Amino acid sequence: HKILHRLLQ
Amino acid sequence: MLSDEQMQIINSLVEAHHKTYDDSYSDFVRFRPPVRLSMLPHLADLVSYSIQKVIGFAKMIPGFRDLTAEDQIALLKSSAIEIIMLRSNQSFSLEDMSWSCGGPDFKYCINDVTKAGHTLEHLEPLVKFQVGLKKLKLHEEEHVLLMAICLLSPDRPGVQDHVRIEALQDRLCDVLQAYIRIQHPGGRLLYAKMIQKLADLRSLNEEHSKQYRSLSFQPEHSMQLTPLVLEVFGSEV
Ligand SMILES: C=C1/C(=C\C=C2/CCC[C@]3(C)C(C4(CCCC(C)(C)O)CC4)=CC[C@@H]23)C[C@@H](O)C[C@@H]1O
Repeated sequence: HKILHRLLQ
Repeated sequence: MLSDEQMQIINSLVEAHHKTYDDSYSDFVRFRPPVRLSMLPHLADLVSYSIQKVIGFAKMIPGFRDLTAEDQIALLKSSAIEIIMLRSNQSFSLEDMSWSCGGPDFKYCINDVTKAGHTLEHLEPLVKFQVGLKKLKLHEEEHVLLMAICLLSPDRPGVQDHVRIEALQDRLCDVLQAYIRIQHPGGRLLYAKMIQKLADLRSLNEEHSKQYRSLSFQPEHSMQLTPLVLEVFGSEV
């Protein structure tokens, strides 16, 4: 989950 | 009455929703425009943008940030479409039985959503859900509390720290139960009515997954989705 992880931080 | 700790949770949650929900709906001009599966590009953009808002909300929920990243992802992947279904009650209108986001081009009737791959087998319970939820005439404090309790459900596939997530959700339910009793006149049975809305959300989630799965499986349709939607509504673990 690259995008979710990035958005989470 | 409520304690300073419960009042703080309310202030944090109300502010978090205010930061991640824009009543002007002015960002909607950046989505691929609506076309009356012609509505799939606009609604996929709508939902993708909403998923980002829901991630911002979650991050500001007291204690969510302190979960492991794994649990945070499991909660958001399972609850995203439900938080979105809940937060859309703010634009839903009982008058025209639709979601009205400023102008008429961003007014989504039931016919609009059929043009994005959803049969009325799904849209019937969804609008009945929105109408019942509208009839509850919730306070903003109770609307945001419900969204935070929905997100912080430990009964989701993938969560590992059940005990910590259930404790967070219990503390939120206690704030809500006390908020209703002390601050909402005539809310004698309102807490129960909102717990039942959570269960309806689970039935709507499952119907959405069935519909979405058919989209996701036709590349000519899945290509119209966005990468965030594909990742969040997808089945990777
Ligand atoms: C988003 C939101 C809004 C509306 C939500 C809607 C209206 C259209 C139908 C939507 C998008 C659905 C569907 C379509 C889902 C399409 C797809 C993801 C491709 O399977 C399930 C009916 C669920 C919530 C519904 C606007 C505003 O309230 C912000 C909120 O945050």
